[PDB]
Amino acid sequence: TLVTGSEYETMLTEIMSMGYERERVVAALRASGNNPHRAVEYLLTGIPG
Repeated sequence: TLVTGSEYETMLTEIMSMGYERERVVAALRASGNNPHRAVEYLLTGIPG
C-alpha cells in the first residue's frame, strides 16, 4: 500500500492536532515509513536507537 500525497498531508495534519510541529512529524513519518502507529510511537517515546 502506498498513500497518496493528499493522504500523507491529512495524516500529518491529524498528528499535528496533538501539538507536534510539522518538521518533527515529518521526521517521525520518515523514520516509520509512513506507518502512523510507529510514527506516533516515535513522537511519544523516541525514534529507534
